[PDB]
Amino acid sequence: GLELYLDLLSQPCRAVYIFAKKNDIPFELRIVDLIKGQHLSDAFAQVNPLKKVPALKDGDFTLTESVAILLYLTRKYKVPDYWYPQDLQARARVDEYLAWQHTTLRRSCLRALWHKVMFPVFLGEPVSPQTLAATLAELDVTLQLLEDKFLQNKAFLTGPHISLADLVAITELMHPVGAGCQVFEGRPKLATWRQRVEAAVGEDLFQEAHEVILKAKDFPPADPTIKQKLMPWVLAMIR
Amino acid sequence: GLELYLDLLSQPCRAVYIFAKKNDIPFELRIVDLIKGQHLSDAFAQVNPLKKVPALKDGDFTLTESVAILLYLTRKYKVPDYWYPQDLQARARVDEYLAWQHTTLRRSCLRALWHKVMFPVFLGEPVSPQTLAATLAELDVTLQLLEDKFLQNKAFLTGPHISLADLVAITELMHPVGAGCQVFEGRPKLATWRQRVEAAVGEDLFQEAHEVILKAKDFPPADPTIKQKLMPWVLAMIR
Repeated sequence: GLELYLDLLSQPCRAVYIFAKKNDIPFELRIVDLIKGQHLSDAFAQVNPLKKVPALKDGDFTLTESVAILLYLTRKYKVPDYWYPQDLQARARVDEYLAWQHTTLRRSCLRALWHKVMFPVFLGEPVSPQTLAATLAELDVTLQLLEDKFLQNKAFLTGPHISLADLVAITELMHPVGAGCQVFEGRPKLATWRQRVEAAVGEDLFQEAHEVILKAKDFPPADPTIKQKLMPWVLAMIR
Repeated sequence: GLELYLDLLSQPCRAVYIFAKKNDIPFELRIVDLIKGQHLSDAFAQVNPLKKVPALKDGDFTLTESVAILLYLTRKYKVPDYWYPQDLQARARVDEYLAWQHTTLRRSCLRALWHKVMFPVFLGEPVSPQTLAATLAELDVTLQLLEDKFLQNKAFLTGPHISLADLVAITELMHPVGAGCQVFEGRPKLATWRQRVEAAVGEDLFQEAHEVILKAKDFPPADPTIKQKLMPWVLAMIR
């Protein structure tokens, strides 16, 4: 039937996983261990030639990109309208966030995890303090935008109920949280939003989805061969 | 009524312009001259605080992001369904391409134009040959992905008919074409696809839309006032 190729270390994977689980969508979970380079293997290259997760397989149909996967699952499984409302402007707000985040918040949250923790600790690659300072500053800018452009004075990013947008944003923000960054500290509007999102998703599910990213800082350092395999994947990922 | 804030120098703005004109969507065109720093003006900041184009205004409704604007116009104006097909897997292919391009082809095409032409010519800022070589090599890799992942031996990127995906892709590719890159030379499958796309869009409209980018190489160099204004925008954009 439906197979989802995921690693909960990955931000887009957590969004897909939460969404499928919350909506009781049946699927076979296929774990792709990123830390062990399983996405770079010949076996996975058969599933997804792009060598990235998440990937969906629905019979002979294969799909990549978390945004595409989320919208496909929304439509195919007739999930509640609140995820992607029928009103054209409400729907557009979800589309706008989903488009905006690719080059902004997704990038800043990823760079925060890698520059602060995963490079120096896991890959044994020191990061220059100038690079880390620029990364943390950029994260601050993107968090301010999250508040000023999207959330504003609303309960959620696009209106009074959770939507796909909130699911993508929250799993992004958990990346710097795993890195030990001061994300929700000093931002009470984001902190209260997080609690509302966790409630809407289910606290146990939210926690389950985030177990791996919260222990990333404690991964054993990669062997030379794994480091060699992963470097180009990491560098393309963050740019 | 509907207002579209656009500069045809911009890749996403061309996609939006072509889509609206092809579909005979009535709108008021508001030119925002990027090269004059108009997007950084106090006036435009009132339209779009993010200071980017394209932007859409429909009364009290404002919308950013080309992907969100294209989908909104598709829905509001009841355009022919081929642009965003009803079949769920076909629609998913359009979503997959639209998600993918943000961090890949969009970025390579932008960097190509800037490193090859707009920095040295317009901004009077030499680019090292090593930098340009890396940028053009990266464009080459991304064009191979476009062929291997999306087009393959199909007529169009997502199936037998044009969709929003092809419109976004072709407008992106015209950036390096304007820069004098060999995009379609050496790639016959892309060359034939380009002809099918121009035919589907309308050749007059296609040429009209690309007037500005095809003469970017002849832009008079920015004066010191304009250059100081634009530089931080430029740097953030190609990063």
